Amino acid sequence: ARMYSNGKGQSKSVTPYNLTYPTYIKHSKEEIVDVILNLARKGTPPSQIGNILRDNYGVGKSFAVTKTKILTLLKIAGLKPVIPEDLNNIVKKCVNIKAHLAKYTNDKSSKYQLIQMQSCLYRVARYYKSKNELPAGWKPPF
Amino acid sequence: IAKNLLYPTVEEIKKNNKRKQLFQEVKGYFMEVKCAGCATLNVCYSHSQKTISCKGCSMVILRSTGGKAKISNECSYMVIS
Amino acid sequence: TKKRSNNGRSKKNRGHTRCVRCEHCSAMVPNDKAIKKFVVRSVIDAASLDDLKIATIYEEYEVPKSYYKLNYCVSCAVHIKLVRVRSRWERKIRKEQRVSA
Amino acid sequence: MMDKLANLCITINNANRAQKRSVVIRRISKVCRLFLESMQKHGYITDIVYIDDHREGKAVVGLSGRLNRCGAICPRYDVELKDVERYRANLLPSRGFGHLIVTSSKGLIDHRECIQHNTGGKILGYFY
Amino acid sequence: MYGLLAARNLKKNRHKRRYADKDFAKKARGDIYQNAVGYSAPHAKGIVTEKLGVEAKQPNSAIRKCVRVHIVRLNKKVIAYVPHDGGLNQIEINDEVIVEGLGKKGCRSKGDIPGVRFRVCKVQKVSLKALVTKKKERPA
RNA sequence: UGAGUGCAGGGUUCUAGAUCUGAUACAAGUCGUAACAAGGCAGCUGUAGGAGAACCUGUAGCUGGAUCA
RNA sequence: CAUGAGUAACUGGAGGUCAAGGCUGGUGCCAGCAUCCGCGGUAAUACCAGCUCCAGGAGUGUCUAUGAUGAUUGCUGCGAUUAAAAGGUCCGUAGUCGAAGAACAGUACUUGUUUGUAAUGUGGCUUAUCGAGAGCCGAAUAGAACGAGAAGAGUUCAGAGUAAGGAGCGAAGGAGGGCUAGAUUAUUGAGCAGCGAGAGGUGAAAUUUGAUGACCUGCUUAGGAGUAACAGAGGCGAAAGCGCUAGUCAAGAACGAAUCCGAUGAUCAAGGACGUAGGCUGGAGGAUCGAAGACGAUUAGAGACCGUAGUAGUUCCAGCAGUAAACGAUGCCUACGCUGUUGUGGUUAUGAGCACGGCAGAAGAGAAAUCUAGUAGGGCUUUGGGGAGAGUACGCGCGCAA
Ligand SMILES: [K+]
Ligand SMILES: [K+]
Ligand SMILES: [K+]
Ligand SMILES: [K+]
Ligand SMILES: [K+]
Ligand SMILES: [K+]
Ligand SMILES: [K+]
Ligand SMILES: [K+]
Ligand SMILES: [K+]
Ligand SMILES: [K+]
Ligand SMILES: [K+]
Ligand SMILES: [K+]
Ligand SMILES: [K+]
Ligand SMILES: [K+]
Ligand SMILES: [K+]
Ligand SMILES: [K+]
Ligand SMILES: [K+]
Ligand SMILES: [K+]
Ligand SMILES: [K+]
Ligand SMILES: [K+]
Ligand SMILES: [K+]
Ligand SMILES: [K+]
Ligand SMILES: [K+]
Ligand SMILES: [K+]
Ligand SMILES: [K+]
Ligand SMILES: [K+]
Ligand SMILES: [K+]
Ligand SMILES: [Mg+2]
Ligand SMILES: [Mg+2]
Ligand SMILES: [Mg+2]
Ligand SMILES: [Mg+2]
Ligand SMILES: [Mg+2]
Ligand SMILES: [Mg+2]
Ligand SMILES: [Mg+2]
Ligand SMILES: [Mg+2]
Ligand SMILES: [Mg+2]
Ligand SMILES: [Mg+2]
Ligand SMILES: [Mg+2]
Ligand SMILES: [Mg+2]
Ligand SMILES: [Mg+2]
Ligand SMILES: [Mg+2]
Ligand SMILES: [Mg+2]
Ligand SMILES: [Mg+2]
Ligand SMILES: [Mg+2]
Ligand SMILES: [Zn+2]
Ligand SMILES: [Zn+2]
Repeated sequence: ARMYSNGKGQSKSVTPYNLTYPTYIKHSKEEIVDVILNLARKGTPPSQIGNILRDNYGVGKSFAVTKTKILTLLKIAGLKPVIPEDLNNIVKKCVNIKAHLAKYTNDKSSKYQLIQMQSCLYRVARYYKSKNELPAGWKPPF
Repeated sequence: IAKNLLYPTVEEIKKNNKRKQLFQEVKGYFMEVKCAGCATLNVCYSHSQKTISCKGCSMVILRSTGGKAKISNECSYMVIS
Repeated sequence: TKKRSNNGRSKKNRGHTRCVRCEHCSAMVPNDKAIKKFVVRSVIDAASLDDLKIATIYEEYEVPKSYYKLNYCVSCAVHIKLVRVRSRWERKIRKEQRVSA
Repeated sequence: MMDKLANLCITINNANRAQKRSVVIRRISKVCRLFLESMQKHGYITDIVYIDDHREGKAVVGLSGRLNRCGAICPRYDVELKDVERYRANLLPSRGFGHLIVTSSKGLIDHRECIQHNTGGKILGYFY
Repeated sequence: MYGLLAARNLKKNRHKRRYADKDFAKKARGDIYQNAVGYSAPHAKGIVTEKLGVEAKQPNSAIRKCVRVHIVRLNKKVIAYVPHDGGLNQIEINDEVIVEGLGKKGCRSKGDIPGVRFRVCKVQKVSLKALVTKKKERPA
């Protein structure tokens, strides 16, 4: 089940059985690889890179053509971010809640949501600072 | 074993949820849509998360919705993958 | 021992409900438990309609009705005989009562 | 998450009680395969197919009329060859028939083979 | 607590549970040496100081014959029962008596006698059964 | 190296004490009758006042209710 | 070996458990007996004796510790809807527990050989008339030395991507929460106008109020609460709880689908945050209702129930406190499981599904009533052990007090 609440949803998307090569498409390998690195330098998250490749350029799951994963390609090109993108999105939501509570101090429901959010940050931090993906003395922006 | 249990009928396949089967099934597919008038062909995904406009003429060809996306009234398509 | 499966009330999937006040004694009772009664009563009694036909100035007249929903606590409903004690198999039968006049 | 070897047992026990002849079992591990293959050698189950679904794994099996019951033990206790008969007398109905399965450096073996090979191991499960 | 490496947790839990048993608790945490006859001794010597009688509990109707004893080993004074038919006549004030238990698990009242916890066994070094049935005589 | 012994303190276990206040047993004493039937104001849980005494009264809750309607 | 001879049983019981007498005489709730249940008030198979029986027997009764009885301490192997028993709700450290696929290594694990036990105990044989006894033999626990096997456990990898988790995208739904600005009535209070005798309250009445004009009907105003009917075995929230209309600010649940990362996870002593009502500390305010207090009735007496009146509180802001029949009296994850019917929100090859519910049978289960209770050595925490005394005493921690 869900980690912070009583949810038991089941909405996911199916991974294919085999992957082949997308011969119906209208670009070369080298063009697709160029499209990714452009979208990266403009500052898009890698989950959004995937959405665009599927929706506009017509490639499912973005790996059948490249034999390599999106984040690994960005490390080969040297475009790696300073913080992993998951930990980064958790710090953003915390900041937002603290900026709301700063002006609407009375909101007990928002107070409740903040302590849940903050717990999740530290649990994710401890993962990354074991795999050597963050400096040992990293601390939140707060 | 029973034939019914090892080899379900195609009727049974279509009634089940996409995950609750002996082998899980892909539901999304790719299509080539052709624009009314300009007759240019665009590759699109069913279930699109983005609205899409025809190359050249800039008519909105496909509208994103909560489920399967909606082709504009005059346009037509073929499944490619 | 537990006498009724529904604890004598219609609350399910909720914590708490609004209270209402008994028509006969003003006691507080939860809305989902209170005994309810509907009334549709003519302003004019049946024993006067034959005089109304000669009293009125209009070519025809429709008598105005008055509408009410009444609420009762258990003690009052039993005492006023809106409801009665029933046998262990009868307790389970559920049927809508008539609107009063 | 449930233990995979426990899940296997409850799935076949309930289906047997309901008088079904075949079942699909939904999460499979290496020792689950070896357990089922043991029940086939002693003629408790008849036919086995394995589905390679890339999502864990699943099996389809045909039950015989000879199977009364099976079960897993948790945790998997360590036993000397001196200890196994104690567990045999606790789990099985009769001295004449049924099998207690033990994991060893020589694979899965039954309580008779333990005497032949002169080896203890870890206790895994039983069927009769 | 049923894991394979859980022995320490399991042991500490199960030890703590036993204090719910009255038997284990008293031996561990009560005053087991307060009594004239019990954990300490099977019999007790003492001197007779007063003669006494007590009513039986309902629904019975009787006067039971009892004796006030000063116990040499503790300097407590206790009530004891005198068993036999004419038994009270075999005892004088300032006699020495040996005293014995009634046979319950803890020191508890037996039959219809309220609040008396011991009985007389011997008077002046001789068996009370022999005295009453006139098989032997007082030392004099 | 040190036995013994001064003087202050602590740590433990027992024991005295004017007087006050619990509990238990009281064949059957005195005053009421609070609960068990709609027990004669349906009962019970929390909290706050009051009162010879059981208990009574406000406020929120529960049915183990006298209603599965 | 040889001489004499003819001696030698008691303790506890006899109503049931529990083997064995309604036998005869005394006693009359006395005297006594009885582990427990129970006997005796003049017809006692239970007391006190006589006589016959029973049980063990050179022995038999009692008291006191302990093992068993006992699955009433539960590893094997008990319980927690109503009998005693699931923490008011979350977060969380120590602790205990943790995918599939392909490979790798040997310290646990199991086993060989060798050490490691006099007596006692165990398997035997031989000699004291016999039997304990004595004498000789064989193997042995835990612990250690050196080898071996690799299923389970462990470590790693990525042309692998959970009906494991987290991040993100699209269209939509809800009395979920904070803030800003408005609203239709109603209950009280004042002003003024009309009228000229009663109003209120009850089972029936009295306190009480009215010619200083009540009551009722108009028009004006002033405040402070609340959101009727629609409204439900309907919805939302971690629980406590949430119902007028617009605008605004954050985050969450579910659904659809070829998005991204890859073990990030379950449960939780200590520690931290929320918690109806009533209560307390300070400020604002004060319509209605109303503990305390005061009257009128009723009664033997009412201090109560009923009526008149009336204060703290009841509302808001900033905090403290920490309890409820905080209950579906049913812990949290995760499984396996029969049918029919009816809802709520999305999606649909229009056949159906996914999440959250209600209802009615069945089969199993259970002491029954009934079923959040079926099947089961899955994981982790809380918790009970005949009534009472007692959720009380002493010590300690929090709180302004309670
Ligand atoms: K999610
Ligand atoms: K959790
Ligand atoms: K939570
Ligand atoms: K959860
Ligand atoms: K409640
Ligand atoms: K009802
Ligand atoms: K008795
Ligand atoms: K009462
Ligand atoms: K005898
Ligand atoms: K006799
Ligand atoms: K007789
Ligand atoms: K016990
Ligand atoms: K157990
Ligand atoms: K608590
Ligand atoms: K996955
Ligand atoms: K809002
Ligand atoms: K409060
Ligand atoms: K009063
Ligand atoms: K009076
Ligand atoms: K009153
Ligand atoms: K009033
Ligand atoms: K608080
Ligand atoms: K607190
Ligand atoms: K409590
Ligand atoms: K729910
Ligand atoms: K039960
Ligand atoms: K105390
Ligand atoms: Mg009464
Ligand atoms: Mg009463
Ligand atoms: Mg009852
Ligand atoms: Mg007999
Ligand atoms: Mg007898
Ligand atoms: Mg028990
Ligand atoms: Mg009870
Ligand atoms: Mg109980
Ligand atoms: Mg409880
Ligand atoms: Mg011999
Ligand atoms: Mg393994
Ligand atoms: Mg006037
Ligand atoms: Mg409204
Ligand atoms: Mg979400
Ligand atoms: Mg208050
Ligand atoms: Mg818990
Ligand atoms: Mg007890
Ligand atoms: Zn076009
Ligand atoms: Zn009423």
